[PDB]
Amino acid sequence: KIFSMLEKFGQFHWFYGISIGQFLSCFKRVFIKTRVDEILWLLYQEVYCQFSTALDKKFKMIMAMTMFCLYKFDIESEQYKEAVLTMIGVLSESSDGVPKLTNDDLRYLWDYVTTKSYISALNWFKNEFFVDEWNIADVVANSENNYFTMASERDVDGTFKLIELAKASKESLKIIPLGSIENLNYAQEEISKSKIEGGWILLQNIQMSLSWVKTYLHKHVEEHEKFKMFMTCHLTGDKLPAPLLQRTDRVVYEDIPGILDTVKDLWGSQGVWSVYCTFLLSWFHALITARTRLVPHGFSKKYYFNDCDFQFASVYLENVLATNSTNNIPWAQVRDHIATIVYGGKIDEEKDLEVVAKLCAHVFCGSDNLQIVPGVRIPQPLLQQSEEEERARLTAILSNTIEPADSLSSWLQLPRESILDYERLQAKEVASSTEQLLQE
Amino acid sequence: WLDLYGILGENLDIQNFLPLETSKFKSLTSEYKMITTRAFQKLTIDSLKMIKSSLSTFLERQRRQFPRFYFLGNDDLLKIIGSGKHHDQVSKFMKKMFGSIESIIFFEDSITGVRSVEGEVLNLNEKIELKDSIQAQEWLNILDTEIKLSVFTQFRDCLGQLKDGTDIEVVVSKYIFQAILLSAQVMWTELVEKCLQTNEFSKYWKEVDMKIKGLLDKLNKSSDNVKKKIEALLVEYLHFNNVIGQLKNCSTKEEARLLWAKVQKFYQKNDTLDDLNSVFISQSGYLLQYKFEYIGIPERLIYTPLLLVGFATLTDSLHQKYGGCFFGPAGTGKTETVKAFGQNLGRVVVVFNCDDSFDYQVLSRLLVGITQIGAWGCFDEFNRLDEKVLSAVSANIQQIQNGLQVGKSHITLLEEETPLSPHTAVFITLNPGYNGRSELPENLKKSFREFSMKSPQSGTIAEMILQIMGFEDSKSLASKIVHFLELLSSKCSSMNHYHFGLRTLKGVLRNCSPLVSEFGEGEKTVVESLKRVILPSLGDTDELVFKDELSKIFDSNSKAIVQCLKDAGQRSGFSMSEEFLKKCMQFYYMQKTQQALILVGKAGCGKTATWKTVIDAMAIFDGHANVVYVIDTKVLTKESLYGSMLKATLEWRDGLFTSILRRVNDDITGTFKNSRIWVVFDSDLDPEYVEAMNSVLDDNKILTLPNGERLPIPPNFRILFETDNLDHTTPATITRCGLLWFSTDVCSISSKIDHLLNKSYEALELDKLKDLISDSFDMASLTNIFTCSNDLVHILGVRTFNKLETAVQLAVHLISSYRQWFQNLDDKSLKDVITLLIKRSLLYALAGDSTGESQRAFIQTINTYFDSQELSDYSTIVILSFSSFCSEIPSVSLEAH
Ligand SMILES: Nc1ncnc2c1ncn2[C@@H]1O[C@H](COP(=O)(O)OP(=O)(O)OP(=O)(O)O)[C@@H](O)[C@H]1O
Ligand SMILES: Nc1ncnc2c1ncn2[C@@H]1O[C@H](COP(=O)(O)OP(=O)(O)O)[C@@H](O)[C@H]1O
Ligand SMILES: [Mg+2]
Repeated sequence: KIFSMLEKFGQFHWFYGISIGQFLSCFKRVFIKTRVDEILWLLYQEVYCQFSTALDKKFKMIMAMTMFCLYKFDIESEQYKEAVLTMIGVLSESSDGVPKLTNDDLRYLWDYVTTKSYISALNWFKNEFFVDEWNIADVVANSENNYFTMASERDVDGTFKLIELAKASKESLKIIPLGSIENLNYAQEEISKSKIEGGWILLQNIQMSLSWVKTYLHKHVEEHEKFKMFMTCHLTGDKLPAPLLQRTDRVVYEDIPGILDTVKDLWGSQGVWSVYCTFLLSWFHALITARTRLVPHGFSKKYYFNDCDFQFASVYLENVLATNSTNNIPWAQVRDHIATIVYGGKIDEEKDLEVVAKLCAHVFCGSDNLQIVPGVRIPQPLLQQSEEEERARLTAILSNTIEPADSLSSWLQLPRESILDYERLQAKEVASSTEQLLQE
Repeated sequence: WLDLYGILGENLDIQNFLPLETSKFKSLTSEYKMITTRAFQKLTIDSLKMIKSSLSTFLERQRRQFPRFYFLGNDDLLKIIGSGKHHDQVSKFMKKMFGSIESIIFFEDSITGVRSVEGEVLNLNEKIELKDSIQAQEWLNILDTEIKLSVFTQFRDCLGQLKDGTDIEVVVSKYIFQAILLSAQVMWTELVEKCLQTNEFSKYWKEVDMKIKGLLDKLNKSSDNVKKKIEALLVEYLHFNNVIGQLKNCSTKEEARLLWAKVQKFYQKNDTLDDLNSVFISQSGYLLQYKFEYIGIPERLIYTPLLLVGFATLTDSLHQKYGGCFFGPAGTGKTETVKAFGQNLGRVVVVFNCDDSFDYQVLSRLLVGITQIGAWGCFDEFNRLDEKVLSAVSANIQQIQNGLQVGKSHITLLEEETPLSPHTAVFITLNPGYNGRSELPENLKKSFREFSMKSPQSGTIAEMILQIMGFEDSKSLASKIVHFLELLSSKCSSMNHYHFGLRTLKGVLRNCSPLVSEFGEGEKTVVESLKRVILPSLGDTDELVFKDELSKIFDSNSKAIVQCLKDAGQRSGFSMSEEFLKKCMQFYYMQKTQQALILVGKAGCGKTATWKTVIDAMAIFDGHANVVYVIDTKVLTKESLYGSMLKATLEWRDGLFTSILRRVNDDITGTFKNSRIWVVFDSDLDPEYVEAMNSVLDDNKILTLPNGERLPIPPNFRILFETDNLDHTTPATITRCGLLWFSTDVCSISSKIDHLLNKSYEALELDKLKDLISDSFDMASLTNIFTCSNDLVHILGVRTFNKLETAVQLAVHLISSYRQWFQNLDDKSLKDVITLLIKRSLLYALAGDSTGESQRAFIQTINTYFDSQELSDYSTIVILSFSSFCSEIPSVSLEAH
C-alpha cells in the first residue's frame, strides 16, 4: 500500500518516483535501528522519516496525513474511520457534519478544526503520529548511498546548508557548477581524483548540462568511503533522468514553515549586547520570513529572505556595537539601516517598505522591556553577566515559549480573514489530494 | 612588419624566449626584405598570420607583465610593444587602458603630465625620463604610480590651502577637479562634525549659501575647464547645503546623528606614512579606502536620497568584498550610481555590457583582467548572459570574493595562476522581468546584494540641475516639469513605447542647456526643450493632449536649415509638404543633441527619405562630408555583426559593426576627422541584437567586446534605427534613443506620383512625351480610382500607397520600349496609346493580385473613371494598333513523344 502510494506521488511529480532499492534499504534499516504491530509502527516511522525529505511541504503533510490514516484505519475501528473521513471532508469542504462522539485525540482535532485552525489540523497528524524528523544532516549521515541530489524551488538554494554540513563533518567541498565544457572537464578530473583518494564534491545546477548528466553521471553512478557527491537541481526545471534519480538520494530543501522553529534554527546556527542583537535579528528574520509567504496581504509580492541577509545584518550589528562603546546604541540608525539597506534592497514596493519599517520599529525599538510577540517578552542585558549566561538565558526564554495555534495572524499582527482564506485554500487543496489518493 | 620588428627584430634579449618563433621571424624577415628590395628596385600576409599563432602565449605573458593590457586588442598590443622609440602609439591607448586619460604630454623625450578626456591637465610631480632601451610596461607602471602620487600631492596642497582659511574661489583655478573635490569634502565633513559637536548649524548654512552664491556668480566669466570644474563643485556644494539644511531642520540630537551616519564622510589619517592610503571614506560605520586614481572632470550626479541609499548599500556590500547588484526598470540610475560611487571612491569604474555571446571563457578572461588590475567591474545588463554561463561563472565570482576576503595573493581561473590585486570589486546592473532575458540562479544571486531603484527623484534632479545653469526660478519650474511629465504619462494613450522616466527629463535638460543662447534662461527655454524632445515621439491625438497640457501648466528663426532641406528635397525629388517638413524639423532638432535615433512608422511611410534628406541638408549646410553605413540587422548573424572568437586558437574576428567602429576610430588617412558618421540598422529591432549596444547607446559611449576591447564612440558617430514596429523592443532600447514616430504617411498621392515620374525620367522628343505622360496622370480621376481600388479582395495585402512604384515603373518602361514607333503618328493616336498603356499598367499594379472577376470589375471601373481608349480584358498592342488576344494564338500540333 505504501509502495503504491509512493508511485502515485511519482506519477504526480517526476522528482518523487521511488525505486525498490531505496525502499528495501529502508526495510532493512527498520530492523537495523504484540511484536508484528510494533514492527509495522517502526516501518511507518522510518519510511516517513526517510521519504519526507524528498517531498516539498504540501506533499509532506499530504503523505503524513494519508499514512496516519492508513495506520489508524488498520488499527482502529470503523466509527473512527468514519469520523476521520468526515473530518477530512469538512477540511476538504466536500462533506459537512460533526463526527460521532466515542476518544480524546479526535476531540483535540475537533477543537483545532472548529476554531478555524486549518494549519494546526493538518500538522496535528505529524505532531501525534510521527515522533521523528530528518534534516539534510540526518539524511547524509544515515545513508549508505554514495551520491546525493538536492532539489529546491527557484530563488532559493541550500548550498550553504551543504557547506555547513561539510564544515561540521570536517570534510572539504569542491563547488563545480555545470554549464560549460571547461567546468565539465574539471568535474570529470575532480570526480576521478576524489574517487581515488576521497573528499566531497558538490555539483551546482545539474539541470543545465543534461547531455553530460545523461551520459557521464549515469554511467558513473551505474558502475573511497570518505567521498561523496552532491548535486543541485530545480523542481520546476527540466526532467532529470529516472535511472540517474533512482540511484541517488533525493533531498528537498525548503524554508521551515514555523516561526519558533525558524528562531530556534537561526539561534542554533550560531559581549552580551552582540548576543542580544543577534537574538533580535534572528527573531526579526523569522517573523519576516513567516510574513513573506502570505502573498496577497502579508506583502504585496513574493520576497525571499535568505542567510545572506541575516549574515549582513549581523555584521552590521557587530560593526555598530564595536564602534560605539559608549553604550548609547543608535537604535534609530540600526532600524533605518536594516529596514532600508539590508532587508529593504530586494523590496520594490513602497507599502512593503513601510511594513518592513514597521516591523523593524517593533523589533529594534531599544526598550528595556519589549513584547516582540504577544506571548514572549525579552529583557535587556544587565551589566554584570557574561556571554555564556546570556546565551543560556535567551535559550531558556526560547524553550519556555509556546507557539499558539493562531500564530500566523496574531504574531504577525494581521487581520484574521486573509489568514482564513489562505489556510482554507491550503487545507482544501491538501484534503482534496488525499481524498483523490485514499479512496483508490 | 613594423609591429613584428618592434616585438622581435629590434628588442634585445627577446628572441630567446621562443627560438622557433625567432627562426620563423628571421625567415619571414628575409622573405619580406627580398620582397621589399624587389618592390623598391598574399603569401607574406598568410605567413604573418600563421606566425601570430605562436605569439598568443607571448602576448598573454606581456599582458601578465602590465595587467591593463587586457583592455587592448592583439593588434593594438603589437602596436604598443612595437613602439620602441616613437612613443606616440602608446598615448592613443590611454583611454582604452585607463578610461579617463586621453593622451600623455611629452616634452623632449620626457613625460610632463597626462591630459584627461575633458581637457583637464594633470602635471606629474617629477618628469619621467625615457631611454631607447626601455620597453613599454616598465615606464607605464611608473607612470601609473606617478599619476596617483601627483593626484595625492595636489589634494594635499589644496587641503592645506583650505585649512589655511582661503576661499575656494581662488583654489578652483589652480588644481584639478579631484583634488578640489576631496579637499572640499574633507573640510565640509570636518566643519559639519564640529557644528554637530554643538547645536548650532545656521552659521555654516549661511557660509555655505554665500559660497554657493559666489561660485554661481563667478561661473559666468570662467573658461570651459573652469566651467566644468565649477559645475561639479556646485553639485557637491548643493549636496552640502541640502545636508546642512536637513541637519538644521532636525528636532533632536539623536536623529541628527542618524542622518549624519546615513551620509558619506571623507576623513584622512594623520599617522600612516603611506600617502596613497591616508584617506578613508566612511558611511554608516563602514570605512572604504580611497585609491587616488585620476578621475578627470566627469558629469557628476545630483545627490538624491535614492542615490545616497544606493551608495550606502554599495558600501555595505563592498565591506564584505561582495558584489553590487542594482535591479529595476530602464532609465533609473543604476549604472550611473555605480559610476558615481566609483568616482567618489577615486577610481574609474570599468563597465561591461554582458551578452549572450559572452561564454565562460570570455567572462573568466574579463574577470582575470579586472582582478589583476584591481579595477572595479560594472557588469551592465547581467541578465543578457545565458543561464549556463551565469551558472558556470558563479565559481569564478565566488573565488574572487573568497580571495578578496581572505587576502589571498593569487586566483586560479582559466587554468592559469594570476596575481589578485586587493582593490578589485564586482558590480552588476540588471533589469528583471523583461521578455527574452535569462534569470539569475540563486547560487549566483547569493553572491550579490540587490537594491531596487524603481522610482528616482526627478524633482530634485531637475531643480538642482536647472539651478546649476542658473535659472532665476528653479523650484517652481522643476515642480512644473515633473507634474507635466506625470500628467503626460497619465493622460496619453497607453501604447508600448510611451516612456517618460528619468531619461527623457535628462534629455530635456541636455536640450535646454545650449538653447538659452537663443531663448534665454527662462520658461521659454524649457518649453522649447520639452517640445523638441517629447513631441516627435507622440502620436496624433496625444499631440493635441500635449499641446493642451502645455498651455495649461506652462504659460507659453531657422530659415537656413529649412532652405537647406528644401534644396535637398528638390535634388532628391521629394515634396516639401507640411508633415514631411515637420518630421524633418523633428529629426534635425532631436539629432542635434541625441546620438541614437529610432524611426518608427508603417512600411513606406517616409523614414529613409526623411533621414537621407536631413543628412543632405546637414552636409550642404555645415559643409562637412558624410558617410553612411546601412546594415541590415537581422540578415546578419550576431557573430557576423559584432564578431566571434575562433575557439581553435582564441583569436578575434571582427564583425561588420565592430569593423566599421574600428575603421572610424583608427582614422589612418585622416578623412574621418571632420565628418559625421551615420550607421543605419534598417531591420527589425531584435532585443538580442540591439541590447548588445546598450553601453553604446547611453552616455557611456563604449562598446565592450568579448575579447576585452573597449572601442569609444566618437561624438560624430550616430546610430539610426529604421524599423516598422516596436512590439518586441524593450524599454531599455527605447529610452536610450530619441524616438521619431511616423503616425501617417509624409507624402500625398500626387506628390509621390510626381516624385516617381521625375525620378524615372532622370533614370532614363523627351519633353513632349514627359508632358503628355504627366498630363495623362489626371489626379482628379486618380484619387477616385485609388479610392475605388480599396473595395477589392487582395491576396498579399498591400496598401495602395505602395503600388505606385509598380505602376509608374511599368508605365515609364513600356513607354520607353514603345518609343521606337512614336515618330510616325498623329498626336491623338499617341495620346490614346499612352492612355491605354497607363490604364493597363494601373490595372496590373492595383488589381493584379486579384481574381479574374475582380480584375474585370477593376478594368470596368478604370474605364468608367477615365473619349480615351477603352482597355478590355484582353486588349493589347501589336507591331501600333489596338487588337485582342484572340488573334494571337498560334496553332499547336504536339507530337506523340
Ligand atoms: N516627401 C516625399 N516626397 C516624395 N516621395 C516620397 C516622400 N516621402 C516618401 N516618398 C516615397 O515613399 C516611398 C517609400 O518611402 P521610403 O523609401 O521612405 O520607405 P521606408 O520608410 O524606408 O520603408 P520601409 O518600411 O521599407 O523601411 C519611396 O519611393 C519615396 O520616394
Ligand atoms: N543624479 C542622477 N541620478 C540618476 N541618473 C541621472 C542623474 N543625473 C543624470 N542622470 C541620467 O540618468 C541616466 C541613468 O541611466 P541608468 O538608469 O544608470 O542606465 P541603466 O538603466 O542601464 O542602469 C543617465 O542617462 C543620466 O544621464
Ligand atoms: Mg545599466
